[PDB]
Amino acid sequence: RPENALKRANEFLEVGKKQPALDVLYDVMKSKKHRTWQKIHEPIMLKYLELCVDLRKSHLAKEGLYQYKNICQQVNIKSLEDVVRAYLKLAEEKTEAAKEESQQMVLDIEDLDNIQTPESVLLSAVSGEDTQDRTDRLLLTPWVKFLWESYRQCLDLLRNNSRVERLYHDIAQQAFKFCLQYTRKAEFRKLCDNLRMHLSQIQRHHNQSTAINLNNPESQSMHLETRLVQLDSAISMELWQEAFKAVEDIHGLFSLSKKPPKPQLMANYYNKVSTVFWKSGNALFHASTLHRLYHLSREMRKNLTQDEMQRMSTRVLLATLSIPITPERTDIARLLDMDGIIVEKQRRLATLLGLQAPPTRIGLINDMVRFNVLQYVVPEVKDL
Amino acid sequence: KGTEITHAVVIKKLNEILQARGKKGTDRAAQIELLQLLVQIASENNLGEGVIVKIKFNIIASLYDYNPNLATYMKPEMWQKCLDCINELMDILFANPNIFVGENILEESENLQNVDQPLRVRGCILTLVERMDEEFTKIMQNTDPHSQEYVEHLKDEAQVCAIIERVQRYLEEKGTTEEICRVYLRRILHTYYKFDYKAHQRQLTPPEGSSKSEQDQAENEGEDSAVLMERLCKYIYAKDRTDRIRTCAILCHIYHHYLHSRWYQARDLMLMSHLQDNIQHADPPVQILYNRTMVQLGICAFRQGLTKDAHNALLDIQSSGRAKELLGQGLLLRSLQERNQEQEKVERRRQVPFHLHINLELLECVYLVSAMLLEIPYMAAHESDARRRMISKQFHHQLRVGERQPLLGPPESMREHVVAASKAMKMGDWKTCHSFIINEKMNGKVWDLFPEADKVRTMLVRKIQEESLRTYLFTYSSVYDSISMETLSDMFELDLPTVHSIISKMIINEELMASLDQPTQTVVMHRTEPTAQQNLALQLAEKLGSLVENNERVFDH
Repeated sequence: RPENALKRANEFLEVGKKQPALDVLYDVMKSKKHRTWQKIHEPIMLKYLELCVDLRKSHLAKEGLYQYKNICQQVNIKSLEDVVRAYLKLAEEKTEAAKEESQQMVLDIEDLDNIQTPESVLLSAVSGEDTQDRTDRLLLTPWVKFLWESYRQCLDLLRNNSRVERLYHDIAQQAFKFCLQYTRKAEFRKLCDNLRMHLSQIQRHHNQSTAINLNNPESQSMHLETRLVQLDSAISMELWQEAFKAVEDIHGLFSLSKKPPKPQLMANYYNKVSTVFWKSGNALFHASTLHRLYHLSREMRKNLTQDEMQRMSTRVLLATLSIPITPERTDIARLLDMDGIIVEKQRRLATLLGLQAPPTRIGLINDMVRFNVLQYVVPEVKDL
Repeated sequence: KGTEITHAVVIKKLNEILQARGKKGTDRAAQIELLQLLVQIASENNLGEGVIVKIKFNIIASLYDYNPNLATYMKPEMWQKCLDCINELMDILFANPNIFVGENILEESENLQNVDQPLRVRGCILTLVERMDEEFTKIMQNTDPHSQEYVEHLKDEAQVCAIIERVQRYLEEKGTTEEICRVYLRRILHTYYKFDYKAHQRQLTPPEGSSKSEQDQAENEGEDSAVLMERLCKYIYAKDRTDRIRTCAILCHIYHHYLHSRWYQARDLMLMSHLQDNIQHADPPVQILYNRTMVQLGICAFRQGLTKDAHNALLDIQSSGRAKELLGQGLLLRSLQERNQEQEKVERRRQVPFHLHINLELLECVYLVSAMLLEIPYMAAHESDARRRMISKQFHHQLRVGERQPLLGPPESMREHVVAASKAMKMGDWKTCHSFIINEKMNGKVWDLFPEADKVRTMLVRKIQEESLRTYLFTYSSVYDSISMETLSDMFELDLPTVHSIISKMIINEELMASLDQPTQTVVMHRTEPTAQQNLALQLAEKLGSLVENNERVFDH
């Protein structure tokens, strides 16, 4: 009993690199030492041990698996505190990586190319790239923890509010740093596996429903993470394939739970990012998304009032000028191998977007003209 | 602590060490300490000197013996100590010229001819260097591809190659005749992954300004000594029957001739050699050499701008899904066949060092760009109603997996670039086609690799100009009555000889009914039409009715 706290005091003072290796063995043993249920002494005693365990960084998975079942004794503050630790567990690993990432480059500047040039030419020719071990080995260790906490959300279940409030925003806020540094390919997988976990959680219904809006922070994170990765750099196909499946669920949930004004407004903001990406990649999807954006934003103006007159005027002129611009199909091999399969996916993706079949060039001009937003169009653009 | 008496005790302790070494648990580290102290206590010329050589010979053998008692491949600290010890042994050998060999001029106390055979002892020295040759290859196979250690250990290859030059300058005709088959292979190991820059430095640096000089004209001639030996060794190998070495060496010579000489010589030598029958019966390492040279032949064909020859030279490789396994990068599940791990442990210990790699992702780009340039005019000509020669599973199939993607706009990936280039080439804007291929291969670090980068870019630029003009004429011959050739010259940014050459070949070898005036720079055709295209498509469909109707009869009878 107090003997746990005395050991946890002694180990921390004694140190020197041989003893923390013994501490790691001892902490794995301590992890089941006393079959009690958390009240006063045990949270105080355990949390000081957990702080030493995070500092030691003992074995990554095992401490997590013990925490995965230790937190279940209704210890709400301790779950939130461990999520606050979770940012710190990764953050000082990015600073430690940054210390080496900056340090190696200072040495690279200080050394001399002209006595390393044959090797430099061979390294370029073999294509081993501008690579260094110390950042790589440091980069792997937060990524194991990062996945372990997302896996933990799928096993916390029920209330999960500490994770819903903080951990998704902190995961996205951390994910951006990882994506900018290097690990975009891991981020692409992480978004796909997180979507599999999210859909699996929705399919549990284990004391969880749309009435507490549990779906909404998870979808908001997934939308923000996919949206930033899509803008910065990624392969085109896969981000859209996972994003469309997420949109189908959310459209279902919004229709079942009744149409919610602020998440639909966020969906309108996400749809403006979508229209620009579709002008680069698919004009028919731009035409359906832009028509949907002007419809949904018109309904939001009616429902919530929006007095931003100048911005509405630029957005209506942007909509009228952008909308009819759909070229013809020049993909000759695609025509031979049957355009109708591409059309099948374009029709189903457009029905999923919620505007039926893709709109045709003359009709798209014609009904946009019949909409009373034409009255509101800016003079120079109207006479244009 | 030795034993403080002359000669015979040291000879007894060398026998004691050899006898102890063949016993399993023996203190090999203490034997290495004792061999170093037996070098330290020696003092007499000829005998003590030759005892030091006879001991130093066994120090390299003991260091090779010691490391497999507990890992790995040889420890780099032990390997660097072998590298030092081999150089000092070579310096003692270079100082000596056969003192302590005896050769019946002095016998008390000499003799490397007794216990036994002085040529065998002289030949064993190469076989000691060969254990350093082994371990160095094992280190650079098993160290990580992107580690700073990998960059550092590449520096030692020059130190190894310098020892091979010390050894080749210590023979001795009677050792040369028998070791030449292995020495030819060692020369090949230090040649068969060589890059452009060294060949460019010697052949392209102004001779008026360049070297004039006694040291320089040892070292420059030193470098092209390898290709001097190579030309002799081909004739010398007409004596020998080790045809695994002959097949391996010829494949390396085709690589050497392609990369550092001229692309006629590589084609001449491959078309002379005919090694197809040989590679079946010459084992996996020779088959890996065939793959190494086959990749290089397609890369060199691409570096001369010949799209067919480049496409055909990678055909065996790019009809095979198993290219990743050839470089050792195979997984134990990735179709359904890839087993068992126990065999794969041998295979990953044969294939392959990172500094001997070729990039497959680049190879796919070379094959796809070469195929795309051929097949985009071919499909455009055929499906605008010359349809008569379609090949089921060519570039169309590789295009198909990116062609059918309704979500594919901007690219990040290598395959997505090829689909974007195909989308540009189908539209036909040649400057747009150049921009997508050139910019994104500077951005991706893929133009940088060869000092011929601008030559290859210029060749690809001209092929895009020629085949954009070709697709432009095939599509717009659907409406063109007549065409002026000034507009074709200026708009595709080409000279009139090139334009006359492009148009005449197109009319002459698809056999088009178009009247070309070269003096008045004017093409007249009138081939129109919308209905005529439907009529040709129906006539092809009806012809495939008669062909099947008469096929059914030839099945019947």
